[PDB]
Amino acid sequence: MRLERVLEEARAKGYPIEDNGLGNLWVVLPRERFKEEMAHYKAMGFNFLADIVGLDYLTYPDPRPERFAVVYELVSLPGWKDGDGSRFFVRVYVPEEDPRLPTVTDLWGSANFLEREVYDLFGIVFEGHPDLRKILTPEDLEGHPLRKDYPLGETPTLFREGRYIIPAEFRAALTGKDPGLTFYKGGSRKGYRSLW
Amino acid sequence: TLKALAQSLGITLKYLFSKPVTVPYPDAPVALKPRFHGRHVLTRHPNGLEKCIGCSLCAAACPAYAIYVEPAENDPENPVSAGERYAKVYEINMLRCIFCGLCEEACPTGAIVLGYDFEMADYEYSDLVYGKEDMLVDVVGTKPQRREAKRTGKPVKVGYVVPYVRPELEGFKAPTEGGK
Amino acid sequence: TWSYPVDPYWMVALKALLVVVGLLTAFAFMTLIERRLLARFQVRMGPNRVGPFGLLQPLADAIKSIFKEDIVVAQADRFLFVLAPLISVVFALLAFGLIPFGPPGSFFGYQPWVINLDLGILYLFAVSELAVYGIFLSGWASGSKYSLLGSLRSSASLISYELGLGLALLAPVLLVGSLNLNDIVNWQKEHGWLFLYAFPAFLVYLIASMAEAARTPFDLPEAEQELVGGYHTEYSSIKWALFQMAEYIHFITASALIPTLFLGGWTMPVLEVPYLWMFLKIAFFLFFFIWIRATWFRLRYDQLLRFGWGFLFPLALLWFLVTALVVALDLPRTYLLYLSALSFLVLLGAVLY
Amino acid sequence: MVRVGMRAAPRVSLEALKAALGGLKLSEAKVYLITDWQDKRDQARYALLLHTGKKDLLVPDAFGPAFPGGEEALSELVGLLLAQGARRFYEAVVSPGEMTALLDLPPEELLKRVMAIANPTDPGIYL
Amino acid sequence: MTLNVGPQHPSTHGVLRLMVTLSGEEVLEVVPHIGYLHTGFEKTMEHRTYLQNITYTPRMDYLHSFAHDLAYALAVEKLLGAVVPPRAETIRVILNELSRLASHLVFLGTGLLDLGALTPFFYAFRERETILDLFEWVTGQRFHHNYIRIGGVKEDLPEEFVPELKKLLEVLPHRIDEYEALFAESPIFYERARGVGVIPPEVAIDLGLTGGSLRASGVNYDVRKAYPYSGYETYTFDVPLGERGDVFDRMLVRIREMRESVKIIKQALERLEPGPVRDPNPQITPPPRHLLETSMEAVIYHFKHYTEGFHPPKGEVYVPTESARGELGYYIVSDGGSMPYRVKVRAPSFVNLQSLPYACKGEQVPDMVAIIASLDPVMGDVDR
Amino acid sequence: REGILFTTLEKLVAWGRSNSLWPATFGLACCAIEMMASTDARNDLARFGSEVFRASPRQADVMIVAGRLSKKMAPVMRRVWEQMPDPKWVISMGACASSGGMFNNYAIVQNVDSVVPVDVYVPGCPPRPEALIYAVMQLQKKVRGQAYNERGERLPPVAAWKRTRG
Ligand SMILES: COc1oc([C@H]2C/C(=C/C(C)=C/c3ccc([N+](=O)[O-])cc3)CO2)c(C)c(=O)c1C
Ligand code: SF4
Ligand code: SF4
Ligand code: SF4
Repeated sequence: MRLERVLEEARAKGYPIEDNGLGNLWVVLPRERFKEEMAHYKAMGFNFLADIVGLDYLTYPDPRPERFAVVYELVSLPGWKDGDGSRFFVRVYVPEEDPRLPTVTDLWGSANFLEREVYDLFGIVFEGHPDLRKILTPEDLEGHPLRKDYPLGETPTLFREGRYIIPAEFRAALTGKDPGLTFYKGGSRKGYRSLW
Repeated sequence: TLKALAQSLGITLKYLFSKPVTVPYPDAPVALKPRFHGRHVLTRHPNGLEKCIGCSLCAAACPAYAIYVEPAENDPENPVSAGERYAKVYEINMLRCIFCGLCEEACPTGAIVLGYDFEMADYEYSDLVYGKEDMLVDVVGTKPQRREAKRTGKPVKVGYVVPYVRPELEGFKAPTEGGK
Repeated sequence: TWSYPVDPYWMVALKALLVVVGLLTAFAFMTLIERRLLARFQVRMGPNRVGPFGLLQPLADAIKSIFKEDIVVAQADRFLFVLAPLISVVFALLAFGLIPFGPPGSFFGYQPWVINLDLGILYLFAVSELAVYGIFLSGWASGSKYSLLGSLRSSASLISYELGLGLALLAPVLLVGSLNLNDIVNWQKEHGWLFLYAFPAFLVYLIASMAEAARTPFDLPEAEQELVGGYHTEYSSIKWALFQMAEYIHFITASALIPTLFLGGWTMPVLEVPYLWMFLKIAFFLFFFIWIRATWFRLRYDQLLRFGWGFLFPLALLWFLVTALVVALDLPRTYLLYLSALSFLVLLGAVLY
Repeated sequence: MVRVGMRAAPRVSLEALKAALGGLKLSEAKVYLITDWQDKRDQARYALLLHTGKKDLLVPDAFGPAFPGGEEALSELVGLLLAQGARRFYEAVVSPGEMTALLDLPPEELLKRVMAIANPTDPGIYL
Repeated sequence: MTLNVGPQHPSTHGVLRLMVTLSGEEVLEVVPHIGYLHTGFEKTMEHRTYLQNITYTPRMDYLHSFAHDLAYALAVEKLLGAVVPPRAETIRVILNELSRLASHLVFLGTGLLDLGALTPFFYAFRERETILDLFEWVTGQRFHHNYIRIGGVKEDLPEEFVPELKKLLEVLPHRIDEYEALFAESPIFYERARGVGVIPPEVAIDLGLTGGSLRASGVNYDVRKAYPYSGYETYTFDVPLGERGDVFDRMLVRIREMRESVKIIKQALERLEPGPVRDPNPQITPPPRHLLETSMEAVIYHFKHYTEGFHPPKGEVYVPTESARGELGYYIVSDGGSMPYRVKVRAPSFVNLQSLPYACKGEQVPDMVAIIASLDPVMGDVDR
Repeated sequence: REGILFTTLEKLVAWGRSNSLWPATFGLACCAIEMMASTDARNDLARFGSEVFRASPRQADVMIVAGRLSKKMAPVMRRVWEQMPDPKWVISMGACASSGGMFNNYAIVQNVDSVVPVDVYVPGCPPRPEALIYAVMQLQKKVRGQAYNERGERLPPVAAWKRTRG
């Protein structure tokens, strides 16, 4: 029941409401109103903070508002006190040269680890965090891996007598910016969706 | 709940008198399923011609990229493959290989098919690149197994048994459940 | 030693040498048999390997243990590191002579035992303290406080139940009035199987012997699964082997003393064979104990201490008071049979609620 | 970032590296021995990238048993780096054709790539 | 005593480093250090075709992996509109609940062994061994099986699979009842676990503890009930619950989970009628192996599908599922290309670990091991 | 003294060390559960002499690299190897450890022969428990001096004996 009131609240304030025909909802809040709005969201009855997923759109084919984007997931468990089951996402873009974000650790302690990961994997420093310390990657690791300008850092495959492979030169699969092996890719290799 | 200690003791004793459950490899042949992921085999047609047409569809779909295929053009007098193309060099780095079945799944001629050997433990990285003539269906045993049988003079016995070999393994000779 | 003769000193040295090397072979093959019996318990089967029945595997184990780069870890005490295993082994080997394996001369002529001191149980108690000594000293010497705390756990718990051992061993002394094991065993020959009179105290003795690293506190601890234990984790080739050896010798000596003192040390009412009945009772207790080894959890040494201190020892001293009343007034001895039978019926029937 | 030493001259590379090293303390530095073909060290050729954090140093492919005195020069080199207190050792595996162009890429790209692809190594394999 | 209960030592299964800030035999607070298995799925998966990634998916949670395979599969099916045949769906729920039984077996065996007794590790493992054979029957692999596909499953069930499954399903209920008879009327475990492991549902909710450890504290929150995905809407189901969150209630609730999962295996087994095996859409499914010698479209589609792959439309998607450790999901960003733009995994064992300093606070030092075994981490899932 | 310098004693001590191989588990990933399964009551490496399992490194000779070796764990495991008595052997288990495996990136050591001296390599994902038995038998005959490679050479009994530690 509360998701409908979330939509009525955000649409009334002019925040874009993103929706795919698959049943998952995105709500993009600006940087300023982010902290206070999501505090109100927790107050709205959102027990559970599932995910903090950081995104780097540097090499995305279509342009996007900002390079980095952090998405939180707010949920209210159905089997708890008064559970509607309302689950939704909050996306907040973070500039390329301004990797800031206030934490919701004070509201949910789950953002203790999760935000650290996004600070570990991406250059995004989370404001108000108790401890922003590298979680996963080695302590001496320099950089933030999951951003596209950061190498995957592969090693060749090895064979008998000088015969080797460089997989990035071996891949027949295409990314989004890869034009393809012919002059171009159109039709079903530019995106295909069956109509049930 | 003092009774639980006694109940635990009693059931452990009942299992004590229950002797059997175990299988003693290598003395007892390991029971494998016919679909098991083992050492790759290259299969050949009835004509004797090899099935591999050297098309590198196995190598591209490999998530580790462990398969190497140099092609060449058949010699009409004594051809090796069925078409105009065969596999001069076929290497698979078992230290890269993760045993998917993607090379089996993508092979259009049914040449490359996983076998059943798991006894391929060796000492050296450089030696664990199993080649074409190291995987043919005609061969019976793994690299360390064949080297041990040669430096030992004693024939090869594979330590596994299966209910039957698949039709995709036409020619794969192996011990089948005890039929022999 | 009112009535018992004395062999020459060279026979004492020879028989001690025999007991030491027999304890070597015994603990090796008992490690094998415990492995296989655990296997039978947990379905899996044992090593039908190097043996057949495993009986050359202790040789492989001993040969591996030597040549294993016996290392003196730096940042460790040069002296105690080396000295503690020797303590743990020496004060484990001895205290096995007193256990009578037959009437005098039943060693094919001379003496079943080694020494038959007037005050035996005190000798056992004294040398039993010294095992905990080697444990915690080795813990200190290693220079790793992770093993220090384990040594402290060992010493605290073992010392609590070690105090309880005295309240356990009091009860039969009031009856017999002698501190030599042969007189006690002969008393058990006359009236029969001392635990029949003192089953409760017998219990608190048995359970007390479980606290000495045998199993089920299992918070000695060993380095595994918990705050790592002491007297290991820094010894490589032989000193660790010496710790394992001495601890297992203590295990089998205790499992042999339990029938010797309370039950029928060999001295069977019928068929009166010198050695075989003692060995069979040793094996009986060993097999029940291995059942326990497989079948039960740890105790965490907090409940273990509370149980020993508040539960075992007041109960044992209560039984001591009852038995001391009976002996001082000496009216029957049968009343103790009746009371121990009633006590066992209580401590048993209270289970199946 | 400096480039000292020369290809296929192990002894000259070693002497120039002796001089250019000086009394530089390597307590927090990183040594990347870049090569091709992981397994076969008997015929290996080696480059070195020294990442101090405050300035970086390059040595082209001049060490290893593939060159006369590259095995003894690489042994001396690892002994020299270890004397100065190095603890963090890495090895990078590149395609042979990369090894040449990797010394001509800008410092940020070359160094980022090397740090991403590095394998912790036991120096005993080079001593 | 800030003690270094190091990675993998002493017997911290699932390599994990602990700085136990702790004086005495109590527990003040445990500071964890993870990442000692960081291998790079979220990054490597950005350079592998959707078809390939099914080889990367099971190996994250190597115990209950088909949940990973199913989550990835379902998310991509929704993203490109794939159709589940009824038989494929039934088979997928079979493999899901069976891998759940296997993961549960390993969890309780590890918990018992981690502090306490060694014996009951084997018996449960015995059954697990049998289960593996079933998998080896259909997938040819013990675990890490690459069987699932976007449309459905790779190929059909062998003739010999179902009778073996019936055998194991008939022997299991007595076996699970035996484990519960041994453990529930706990002799010492009662005095070991009923008190320990303080789990206030409020903070368990606040820290992101979904993995079956929360319903042991009395919260009825399961994705199979909250968000039916693979036909769980159509099952008669008992949903385990706990009175008060401790280690004891956790273990008992998971045992009842195993029995309910066996019941679901049987239920799905009965309703199974022959039919198709995967989504026949050629853009999404490679041509059948038999008409590779008749049709040109067959050869072109096989070549393309097995070199390039397929291109789903541009968009982001995410769907949650319930594994033996709770809510799981893949956030898939696709840019219309043959390789996914990004895959972010909600690792239940990753956040379920935030409750380590809390739960074992004031508990025993040894019980810091039993409370970790009871937390059921899979450091392939955490580190990732 | 290294178990050498007597025509009988070197055979004897090689016998002893080879059969009494006492593994030191370093459970890392999904390879390690296939290492655990090699001890259950269907296919147990509990026969050749590996019944007991010394978790402490001061007491065990065989270290099995069982799983993907993430770089943040490389040095620790290194010292775990250095915290072993000198007569020690190391088997490299799996594809992730032997080579880089399928994870060819910044997070994984692409061959664990880098950090530790490997005795035996055993491919598979994970290598079947029975392949692990075959590898421990390979190492068994290797340390007796009963091992030859493809190139015709007999291999030394103990690898990690030929490395200038530092
Ligand atoms: C525990 O579960 C798990 O472990 C591991 C690692 C640690 C490990 C330890 C021990 C102690 C094995 C062991 C078991 C039995 C014996 N034994 O002698 O019987 C000896 C040793 C083996 O793999 C991993 C990675 C894991 O992710 C899970 C869930
Ligand atoms: S089974 Fe998989 S990893 Fe092995 S060669 Fe085939 S496609 Fe590659
Ligand atoms: S094995 Fe099969 S897929 Fe690989 S090149 Fe040969 S014919 Fe093609
Ligand atoms: S080789 Fe396979 S089973 Fe072994 S650690 Fe790697 S992914 Fe896991």
